[PDB]
Amino acid sequence: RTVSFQAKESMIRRLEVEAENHYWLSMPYMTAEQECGHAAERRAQAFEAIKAAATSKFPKHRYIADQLDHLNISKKWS
Amino acid sequence: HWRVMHFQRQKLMAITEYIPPKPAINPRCLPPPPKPPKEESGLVRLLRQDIVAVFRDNRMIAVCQNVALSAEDKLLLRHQLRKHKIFIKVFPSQVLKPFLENSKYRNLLPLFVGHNLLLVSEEPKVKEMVRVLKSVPFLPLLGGCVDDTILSRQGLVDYAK
Amino acid sequence: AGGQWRLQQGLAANPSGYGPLTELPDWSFADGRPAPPMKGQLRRKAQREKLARRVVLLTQEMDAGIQAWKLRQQKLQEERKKEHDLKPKGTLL
Amino acid sequence: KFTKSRIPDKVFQPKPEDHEKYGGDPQNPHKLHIVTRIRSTKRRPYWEKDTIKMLGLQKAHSPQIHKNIPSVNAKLKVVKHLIRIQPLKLPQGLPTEETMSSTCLKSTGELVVQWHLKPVE
RNA sequence: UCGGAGAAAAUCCUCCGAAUGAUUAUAACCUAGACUUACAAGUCAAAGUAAAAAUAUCUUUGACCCAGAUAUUUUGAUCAACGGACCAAGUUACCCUAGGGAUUCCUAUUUAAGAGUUCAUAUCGACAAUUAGGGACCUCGUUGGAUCAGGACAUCCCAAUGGUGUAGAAGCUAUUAAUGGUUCGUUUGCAACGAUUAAAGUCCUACGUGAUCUGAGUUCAGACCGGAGCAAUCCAGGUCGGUUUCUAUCUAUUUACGAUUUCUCCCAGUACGAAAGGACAAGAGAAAUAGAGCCACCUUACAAAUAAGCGCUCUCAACUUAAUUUAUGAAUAAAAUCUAAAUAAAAUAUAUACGUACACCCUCUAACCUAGAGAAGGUUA
RNA sequence: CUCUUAUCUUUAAUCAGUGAAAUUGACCUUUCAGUGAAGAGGCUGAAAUAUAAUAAUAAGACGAGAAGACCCUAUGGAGCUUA
RNA sequence: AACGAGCUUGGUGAUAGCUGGUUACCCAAAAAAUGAAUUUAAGUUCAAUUUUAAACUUGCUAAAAAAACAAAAUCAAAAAGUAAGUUUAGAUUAUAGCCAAAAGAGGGCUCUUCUGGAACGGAAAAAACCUUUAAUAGUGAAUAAUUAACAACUUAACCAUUGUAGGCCUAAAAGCAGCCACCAAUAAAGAAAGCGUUCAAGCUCAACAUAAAAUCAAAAUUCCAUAAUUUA
RNA sequence: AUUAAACCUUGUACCUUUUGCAUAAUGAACUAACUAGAAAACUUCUAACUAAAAGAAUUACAGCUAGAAACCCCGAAACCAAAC
Ligand SMILES: [Mg+2]
Ligand SMILES: [Mg+2]
Ligand SMILES: [Mg+2]
Ligand SMILES: [Mg+2]
Ligand SMILES: [Mg+2]
Ligand SMILES: [Mg+2]
Ligand SMILES: [Mg+2]
Ligand SMILES: [Mg+2]
Ligand SMILES: [Mg+2]
Ligand SMILES: [Mg+2]
Ligand SMILES: [Mg+2]
Ligand SMILES: [Mg+2]
Ligand SMILES: [Mg+2]
Ligand SMILES: [Mg+2]
Ligand SMILES: [Mg+2]
Ligand SMILES: [Mg+2]
Ligand SMILES: [Mg+2]
Ligand SMILES: [Mg+2]
Ligand SMILES: [Mg+2]
Ligand SMILES: [Mg+2]
Ligand SMILES: [Mg+2]
Ligand SMILES: [Mg+2]
Ligand SMILES: [Mg+2]
Ligand SMILES: [Mg+2]
Ligand SMILES: [Mg+2]
Ligand SMILES: [Mg+2]
Ligand SMILES: [Mg+2]
Ligand SMILES: [Mg+2]
Repeated sequence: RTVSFQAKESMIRRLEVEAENHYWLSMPYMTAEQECGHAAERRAQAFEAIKAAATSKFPKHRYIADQLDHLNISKKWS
Repeated sequence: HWRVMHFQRQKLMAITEYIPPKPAINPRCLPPPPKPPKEESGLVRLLRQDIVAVFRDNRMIAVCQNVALSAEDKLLLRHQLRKHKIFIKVFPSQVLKPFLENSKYRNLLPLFVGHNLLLVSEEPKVKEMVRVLKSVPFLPLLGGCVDDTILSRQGLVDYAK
Repeated sequence: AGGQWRLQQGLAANPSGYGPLTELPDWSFADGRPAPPMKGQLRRKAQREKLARRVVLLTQEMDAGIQAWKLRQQKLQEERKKEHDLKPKGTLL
Repeated sequence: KFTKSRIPDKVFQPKPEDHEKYGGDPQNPHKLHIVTRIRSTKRRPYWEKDTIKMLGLQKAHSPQIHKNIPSVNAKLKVVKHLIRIQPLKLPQGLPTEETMSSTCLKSTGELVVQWHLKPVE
């Protein structure tokens, strides 16, 4: 199977896109040490939201109006 | 036995093929590089001296075409000429050109073209040369110089008398 | 067709992306009263603002993060250059 | 055996010509990444599938903003081939509370803080 | 069943052992935390207490039930099919049901030591080359014929050629060509044989082809021998005998051609050759078979006016092309060179340019017909 | 049998009366090459192609019917023999 | 009117780990065909998975040094990107895979390990290759993969004499059977390079002279889309 | 889709199985009617009353009581008893 002309170009185009991806990942704004702890607070709060919803499950309230409203099915014009 | 490659691998091979650098102009079409200084082999310098020696030694130099006669028959001519103390000389023409270009003899260049033989001696037995030439009829004489005087065959015949 | 050319001009590759053609209102009342905002535009405005806030938040955390590491190093530097008491010598100290 | 791959570090050490080609200063590095998914994770190993969801790049051609910090970059290097990384650029500065609702991310990678939909004039 | 060792976490992968004993300073009870593990089973152990005044040292397995032995404590499996039914073998071709299946030497190229008197390649040809194609142990793994054939060329004969260790004639080898042809018997599990032939090709088409036919086997119900088994029975051991039917729904198909080979004669007993022997090409006549027809004769019938063969007659042209061989002639300075140079020719089998045949335009009560299943078609003083 | 032929009867066929069977997913039911399970009317690619009967042929529709053949399975049977 | 053992009724709705079948809509989630035992391998029970509900808290990716090995997984401080996880209660089904690509081991199969796949697009038809985040209505748009690809280049004119048929079993071998060394003349030529050889004479190559050029190249039914070398 | 029934374009019948695969293999001439999931040990949901609940015998260290919520059809060769 000889490889087509169009097939060869499309691979090259993708390779160039990834080649640039190498360049932009080579200049970290922060070093490994400076990174430590800069996002601690946001992470801590996010889990608290996760736990709060998980531990808040409970049955729903029941109202008399729901049960009594069924009688309206026999509502009429006098 | 070749095993078929995955198409993705085959695509990788196709795009990574070697590409040679291409010159804009062919080197042949371009002017040819100048020749470096040449080396004289130990054939022209030694033979150059031989050409110098024969001209210095022999006062008369007469030129005749090579006849491509059998060497077994060249011998008898050489032996016959040796009995008359007249010698034969043969040299490559191309290395003979530079001296003949710049020497006492410069109008003999047309004579020194192609296969040729040289009549060299110390005595002007020019009449006997015809007798030695008459021994073999078909051999012709082209001309040359006798006693340092350049002349043609017809003039040589008159000079012989 | 024309995707790459549009990208070179700074435009969206798809004419349906960001530009007057899509984002502008498609109609208004004859009296001149503006039409209610289109649902797609309202969603697109919401997503764009959400991305704008994220950009602000991450930069502040990183910028606040480097300053924290900056002042921390000063404390380590100060901690090293410390001493106390006194330094006698000889036959008694 | 197909296994996770460790790239030699030399790949991510740029050359002086690279800076000229891509127009990026090795000093004052950019802060935020613009990353879009441009390939599918189908037919890719599960570890690549996992990171794409972690990074938020589930939908293709929809940009995500990420921190240009080493830990994030490590994840991006895993899926480098499935994404396009573009530096986020702020010609008119960071968006403020007033301009937070008037921003627009251009294809060039520039986040403008005023979007008018009018001829430049 | 389990343990040890290699491969290394696979194997019908390769080895060694165990269903142990020896050795004794005799080796308690109780109790944190762990290993291993589907379950069951199997491991290690601090602290405390108690005997003594160092542990046992070598290095494994069988549950529950149920039976024992005792003064509480103990013992019971080649249950080895080793998660173990308390205790049960053969045989079936007389069979049944429920299902699952299946139905190495060639040949072509490359190389070329040696064969060939001499001489690698007339004819062959070691060592090799070709992604070149084809066909545990002793036992044992559908195809003939008939009918009608379609196709391949890797050509057996017919045709055109190159080479020769080709004088002729016989041969050997190569190239091109798929044209039509390629027999009748004896023996009868095919394998040889007899007589011929121009030749008696090699193969593909689910044995090409059993809703076209038929033999043997697959292979059984009966029966015998030989062998095995206490027997019933058995044998990829002999033999004799032994019943598959189908009315066609669909596709497909059911109305012409322009010929092949052999023998004799002539050339000519010539050419060739010392003789022996012995031809080309050109030309003439005969047969055979195949195809297409026909009935004056002959022959067999209807003991009919017809139908048949065993009787009779007729059969042909090639525009254009392959191997190969000539002519002119450049690239290549020639009195070179057949030319995937421009050119002019000759030269297999093929075939359809080219001809034959067909064409007409449609009365039909009915009758008759060498036309016919019906219909159609032909004839009518 | 070489090597088949003729005649007569039965059947056949046309007309009149009566009137079954297996079978049947639906069919508006083609050829070639490819693909594919040895495999194609229905798929891929080329090609062919007014519509319907009547009478014939049996290559295909793994053509239609049987309690057939062969092998394997079941902690399914049964007959027979014993040690 | 089908006897290896009659027929009828009843036991009897015999039993069948086996074949076949098992009737409305919508939404959601989803294994894997792994390990173990079994007269077990056409079955079943347990683990493992999956799932519903509930409780409360860290999980997933990653993970330095550093140990354990020999001289890419196990382990998992800090972080970071992210939203799952553990435990309790209840519950079936499943426990034969298929193909592609890697690494091995038996020697193309047959096994074990690791990754991926199940188009409605593409590769001709095409479960498994490649492009593809679900599901929609629209006579809008930008794109992905995408069976096609563009035969061959030191050797061209002329000549060849002589010491010597040179030592040698060889009849004879003279460059060229044999074996031997391996120099002379000649402006120019091998004590000879291939030929030929009763043996030699004999055919050329190298000698001399004059003579021009300049490494490998991507069989069997009936052919089978049609075609095409240049417009940016 | 179309102005237009057919022409043009797209499109490898259904069920059951086979490994998730159908050009496999079963089953179906067609119509009408008939023709196959059934139980409350534990669990969950909804209520009564509550250190007690239940209309006698039972359970109980928040339980107990009541309700609702569940587990197919056809088919052998055979075996036995009594008649014919
Ligand atoms: Mg246990
Ligand atoms: Mg202790
Ligand atoms: Mg057992
Ligand atoms: Mg066992
Ligand atoms: Mg065990
Ligand atoms: Mg018998
Ligand atoms: Mg034939
Ligand atoms: Mg041939
Ligand atoms: Mg048949
Ligand atoms: Mg008989
Ligand atoms: Mg018939
Ligand atoms: Mg003749
Ligand atoms: Mg009738
Ligand atoms: Mg029709
Ligand atoms: Mg039709
Ligand atoms: Mg076909
Ligand atoms: Mg078709
Ligand atoms: Mg018919
Ligand atoms: Mg048929
Ligand atoms: Mg059948
Ligand atoms: Mg069993
Ligand atoms: Mg009976
Ligand atoms: Mg039953
Ligand atoms: Mg079973
Ligand atoms: Mg057992
Ligand atoms: Mg951590
Ligand atoms: Mg294409
Ligand atoms: Mg079957």
